[PDB]
Amino acid sequence: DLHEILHEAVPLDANEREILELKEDAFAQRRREIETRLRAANGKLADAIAKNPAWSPEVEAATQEVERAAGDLQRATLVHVFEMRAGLKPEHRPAYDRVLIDALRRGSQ
Amino acid sequence: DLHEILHEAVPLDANEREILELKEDAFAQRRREIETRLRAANGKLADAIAKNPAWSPEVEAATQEVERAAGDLQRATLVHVFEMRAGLKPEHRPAYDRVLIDALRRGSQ
Ligand SMILES: [Cu+2]
Ligand SMILES: [Cu+2]
Repeated sequence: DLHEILHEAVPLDANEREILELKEDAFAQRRREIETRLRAANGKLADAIAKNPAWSPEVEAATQEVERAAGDLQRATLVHVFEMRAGLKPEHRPAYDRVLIDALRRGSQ
Repeated sequence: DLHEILHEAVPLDANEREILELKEDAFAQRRREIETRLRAANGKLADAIAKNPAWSPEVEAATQEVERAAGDLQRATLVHVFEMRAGLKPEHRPAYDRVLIDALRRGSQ
């Protein structure tokens, strides 16, 4: 999806890449953190259903963790897209904007 | 994905199949409704960003729609897997639960 689309279509120049390296790594770490909650939650679901295959309080709670984590990933990705944009050379923002707006437009049709 | 796995995944008698096809339609409609809301949000993000490439009131509201949709999808998938289970004769439930448990545990790694 959208992070990967931008990184591929619109690659950073050598200075942008050095400059954005800490932010790219912090995003990676954030993404891994959210994904680790979503997997833990899959674990809690396997565990619960092994004990009682039913829509139990454990399964309700775990589902709510999966919900949160899914939404959090989308917010964290969107804020990162803007963060990246800000570190680009002003001359590079138009292509990046096009690629972004097109990706969102695609996602609307 | 989880859906795709289960699906494969246990034999169905004619009567189970009939009902599980009804349930598949119902799940299809729900997935479409959430997709619609996600698409509508994505358009709004695209519109706002083309106008002003910053985190505006419009971006915020659309991002919250996207978050809720991403979560709704994941809840819907999990509800459906129980709904499918509810279509199976009692005797055939243990085998389904084994595949589901396995799936969720692989999903936790
Ligand atoms: Cu990035
Ligand atoms: Cu299904």
